[PDB]
Amino acid sequence: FPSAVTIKSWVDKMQEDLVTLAKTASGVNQLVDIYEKYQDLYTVEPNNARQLVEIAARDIEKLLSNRSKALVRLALEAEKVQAAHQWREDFASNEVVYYNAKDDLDPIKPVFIEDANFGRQISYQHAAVHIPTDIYEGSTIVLNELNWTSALDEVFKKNREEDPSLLWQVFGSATGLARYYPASPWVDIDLYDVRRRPWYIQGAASPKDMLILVDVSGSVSGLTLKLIRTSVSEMLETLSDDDFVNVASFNSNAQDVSCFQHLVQANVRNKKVLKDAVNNITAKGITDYKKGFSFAFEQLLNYNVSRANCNKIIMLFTDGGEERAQEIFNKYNKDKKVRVFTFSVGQHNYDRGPIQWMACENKGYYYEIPSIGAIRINTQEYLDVLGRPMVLAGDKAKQVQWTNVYLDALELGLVITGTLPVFNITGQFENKTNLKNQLILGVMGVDVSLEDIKRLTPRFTLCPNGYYFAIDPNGYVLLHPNLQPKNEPVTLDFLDAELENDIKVEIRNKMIDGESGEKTFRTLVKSQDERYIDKGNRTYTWTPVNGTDYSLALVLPTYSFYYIKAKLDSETLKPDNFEESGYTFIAPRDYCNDLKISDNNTEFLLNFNEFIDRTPNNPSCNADLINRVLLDAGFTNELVQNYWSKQKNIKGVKARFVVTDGGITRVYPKEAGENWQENPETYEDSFYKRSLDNDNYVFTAPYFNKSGPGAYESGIMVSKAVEIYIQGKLLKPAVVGIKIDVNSWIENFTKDCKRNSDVMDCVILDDGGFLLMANHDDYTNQIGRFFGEIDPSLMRHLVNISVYAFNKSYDYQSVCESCITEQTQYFFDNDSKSFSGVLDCGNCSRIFHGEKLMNTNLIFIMVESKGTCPCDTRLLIQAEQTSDGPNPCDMVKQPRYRKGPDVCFDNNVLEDYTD
Ligand SMILES: *[C@@H]1O[C@H](CO)[C@@H](O[C@@H]2O[C@H](CO)[C@@H](O)[C@H](O)[C@H]2NC(C)=O)[C@H](O)[C@H]1NC(C)=O
Ligand SMILES: *[C@@H]1O[C@H](CO)[C@@H](O)[C@H](O)[C@H]1NC(C)=O
Ligand SMILES: *[C@@H]1O[C@H](CO)[C@@H](O)[C@H](O)[C@H]1NC(C)=O
Ligand SMILES: *[C@@H]1O[C@H](CO)[C@@H](O)[C@H](O)[C@H]1NC(C)=O
Ligand SMILES: *[C@@H]1O[C@H](CO)[C@@H](O)[C@H](O)[C@H]1NC(C)=O
Repeated sequence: FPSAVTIKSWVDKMQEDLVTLAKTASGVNQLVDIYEKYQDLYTVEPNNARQLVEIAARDIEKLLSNRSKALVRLALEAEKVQAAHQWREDFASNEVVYYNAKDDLDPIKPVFIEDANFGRQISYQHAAVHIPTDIYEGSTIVLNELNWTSALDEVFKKNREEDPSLLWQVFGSATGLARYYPASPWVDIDLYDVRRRPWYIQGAASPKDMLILVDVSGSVSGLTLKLIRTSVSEMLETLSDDDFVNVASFNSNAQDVSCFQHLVQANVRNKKVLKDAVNNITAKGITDYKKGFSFAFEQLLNYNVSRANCNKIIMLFTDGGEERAQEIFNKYNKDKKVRVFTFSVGQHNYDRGPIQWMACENKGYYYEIPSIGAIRINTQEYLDVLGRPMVLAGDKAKQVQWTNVYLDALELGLVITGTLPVFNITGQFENKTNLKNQLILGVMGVDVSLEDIKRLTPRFTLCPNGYYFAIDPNGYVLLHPNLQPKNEPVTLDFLDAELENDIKVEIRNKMIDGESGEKTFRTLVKSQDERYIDKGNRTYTWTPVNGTDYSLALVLPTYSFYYIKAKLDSETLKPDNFEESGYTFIAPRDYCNDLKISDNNTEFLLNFNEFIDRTPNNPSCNADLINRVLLDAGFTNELVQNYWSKQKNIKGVKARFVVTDGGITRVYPKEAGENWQENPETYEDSFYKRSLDNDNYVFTAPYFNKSGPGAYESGIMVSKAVEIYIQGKLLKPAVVGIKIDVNSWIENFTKDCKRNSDVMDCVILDDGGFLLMANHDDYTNQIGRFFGEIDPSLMRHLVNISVYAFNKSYDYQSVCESCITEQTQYFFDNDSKSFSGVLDCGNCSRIFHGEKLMNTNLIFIMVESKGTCPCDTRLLIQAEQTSDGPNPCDMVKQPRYRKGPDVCFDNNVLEDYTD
């Protein structure tokens, strides 16, 4: 094995060659020199974090003022209209006419004029009614609703006309009947119950400490167990994240069905765990209600755990019996703080008297489930039963509640919904009320798209590493870069998108209560692509949103504290000029409302240049965005004309490129244009951000086993961010790039580590353990894969000796047959350039010396061949591994710190609760 000095000399020579070639061919010096030479065409302006967060908070509060005023208006007029309703029965003569969606033209037929802000056909003349497929059409229980909701369309018209930015307006009733205003055909045996939706549920009840008990007696084993499992699973589905639920089973003794021994939050992971636990249940023993309910009661009074002190409930899943257990209820529940809802599931002939008495005495309700199908309807009922204190609150239940981000029904994007319920309370001066008013007519809601929220968020004046994020008092994120749809509400915690520490949890527990401040901390950050980790200083500025429960914050790496502007060409952005200017891509952003994104990019180029070409004033068009993009295109053209033209063809350099802020890309030769595979949006490509954060050269490895050839003829991507100093103040405008022919690198790698023999291994890796160069001539075919997938022993020993530190993220968005993805990414932790040791699997030992490449992220390892002694502990894989995330059995006993809503309505003295 060669000496350490020889390996150091080889590393120095290789790193000098690579660095020099990348620097000379990419042309960082010329670009930065141009940027520092003009100082005229651009303006550097401060990006005030606290000011921006305040402006965004007030703006979003105003948009919520819009969408709450609309809702109070619609609800008030709904109450007024139904209050003075005849309840016409004989609708034979009075044929009511309405526009039913999802219908067919086989014997209203609107022209269906398509407008912006909606992807599909809309008609503002009429409103569209959605009814569940299972429920029946025109009858004595739907036609009345279809009549008295015919006056809601006027309010819809008025609301839209007074505010043209409204997205959607819906009203949900006790029998479905979603009447949504911008009448659009439905999806295209579709299942959608309006009452079975988070926005319906969150408005129709209060945050509840639900408990579940299941009758698991051996005598009722069979189909009843399956019905119980499916019913309780659908119950858990009904539970939102504002409620705490736990399931226990009792058979002469009560025990937890799962690893949880207390009330846990009803989030997706816990809900799945409870569902799986109940699905694993089996029936054995004799029933004893007393000890079951007792246990449920100290679980209710279990104040040692996290709870929303609000709306305590028991939900018993029984069949029938002759045991009322008066004394058990009397001992624990004398003031009657706990509701008890009991079920009679299955078809049997047991006595149901005590079962009904339990609900009757404890202010709960009793339900029967004779067969599959009635579970969906029966589940909605207890929520409306819980609304009795809420309906009797009067001028206190009038408070809109904003849902979390969830996918819209007609495929519009990420949206949240407002909620308000409608009552029949009327005539306060006489009070013929205190009646049927107990029940609600349903809930009505408006929608705001996350595109609308992000229109209030100007991200393009920041760096790609900066962004916005807002968090609700539960703890999840309302808006985040990593918040991406999968196709169910999307749920990302603040410490589930970013990387966890003590400072981030401290600030997520310091602004979730609704405080403000600033804090700069030194941590490690994550790249756009799930392959690399990085490190940098980020400052977080946060302020509460006074109008709502939300809390927004802003992030700034300490080089995007300032930004760039432009004070106050055509030939550059011409496809026919690509022969000399290179195959340009333009970033499909909202440059102008007149044009649209194309993704095509070629067409987008035609549209962009035809709009820019023709007076060029553009009276209804953006100003700063187009100005910056023009200036940046000028810069890219200047670079290509001055430097890249001089050396038309380099043996080792397959291509060159420069991506910038503004969205202009330049690949010098024509043939390399079709080799370009990445996103034209410069805020979306990973390497842009990675290079800005790393102060060294960044070698992006190509993908391995990717569809279509992209390794041999594409080359190796190298980058280095451009940093400028105007008046001693930092900014990171652009990054440059090169494609390195693999053949040239191979031929120059044979100068030391000669090939065609199996004696020693010479491989060059980067951050993340991706193979870039190898001598074996069979590893060089497979360039671009994770190095642990070919030599896992070496990577594991490298991890143990602490040259590669990894921490795993858990991303909950995946395509699987809502799996959790284990996101492993590696990086250098110990800033030690030299590393040596012996890799021994037993008697056989291999001497290795690993020396890092200076001013890059590459590592060269000089280890013996695998033929000397076989050793493979396990094939270590770095990819999106499908596996269970962190165990919730341990994270519920020390969960994330929550703040609950102070607004609750329960234990009302005026409450009737006759049933
Ligand atoms: C609030 O809603 C209920 C639901 O319809 C109304 O109950 C109806 O009351 C009328 C009174 O004449 C009866 O004719 C109907 O038969 C009732 N409905 C049902 C389903 O039986 C109630 O009247 C409403 N409250 C007010 C103040 O009108
Ligand atoms: C909110 O309401 C006002 C009053 O009509 C309206 O002009 C405004 O555009 C709405 N939206 C926002 C974001 O303020
Ligand atoms: C609803 O019923 C009333 C009778 O109270 C009738 O006059 C009215 O026209 C009906 N509405 C529609 C849309 O026809
Ligand atoms: C990130 O990696 C460091 C070093 O390996 C480790 O100390 C830290 O706990 C990791 N962070 C997370 C959130 O796992
Ligand atoms: C864009 O549309 C034009 C229309 O003629 C077509 O020629 C071109 O190939 C398209 N490019 C892409 C990438 O879709």
